[PDB]
Amino acid sequence: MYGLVNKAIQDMISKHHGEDTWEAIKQKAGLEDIDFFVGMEAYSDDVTYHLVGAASEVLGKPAEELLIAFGEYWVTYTSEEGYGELLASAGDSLPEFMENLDNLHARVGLSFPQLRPPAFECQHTSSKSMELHYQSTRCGLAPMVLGLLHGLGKRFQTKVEVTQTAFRETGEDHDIFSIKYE
Ligand code: HEM
Repeated sequence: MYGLVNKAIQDMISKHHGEDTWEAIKQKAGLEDIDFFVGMEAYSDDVTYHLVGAASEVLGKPAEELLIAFGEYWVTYTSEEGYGELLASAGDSLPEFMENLDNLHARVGLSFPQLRPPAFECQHTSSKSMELHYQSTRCGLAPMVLGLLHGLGKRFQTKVEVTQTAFRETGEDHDIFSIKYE
């Protein structure tokens, strides 16, 4: 994943737990070499998985819990770190934003050549609910999607309830979330 993702994880941890904790995580993750992350540079996906595993051990939180928190954080981090207009352009309500997500990542992918974005498809079931299909080249990031959706709820001052109804882990084709919103 691009350095931007790893910087945001670093930022989230460093802000909540301080630099010493960050340095321990960095060390345990096997990254003491890397002096800083470069936002627009591509890293091995392993860098991100190791950082998360190491943060889990050092902080004593399951990795999935940290992914949820990171998902929520990302919505705020991107708005403040160069992508606030891009976010605004993706809509002014939760359901519209989710319809625009693939288009938003298409736009991101202009600037980030090697992007491997997720694919999201919405099947609306009412004016207050939708099924969200999430497909990815990567494993284990469904909890991050959960936090993202909650971050977007906060963004749009909209109450949202998100329940995953299909899990790749149980052998399903892809993750599916049932979403209800104000
Ligand atoms: C303007 C705001 C955003 C920017 C700049 C951005 C950019 C990125 C970047 C660089 C990656 C890494 C992919 C790679 O390195 O190949 C990524 C991944 C991801 N993004 Fe976005 N993103 C934004 C908003 C969102 C939002 C709002 C969501 C909410 C659903 C989202 C969902 C995801 C997920 C689930 C991944 C994990 C990659 C995967 O599943 O394969 N992104 N995004």
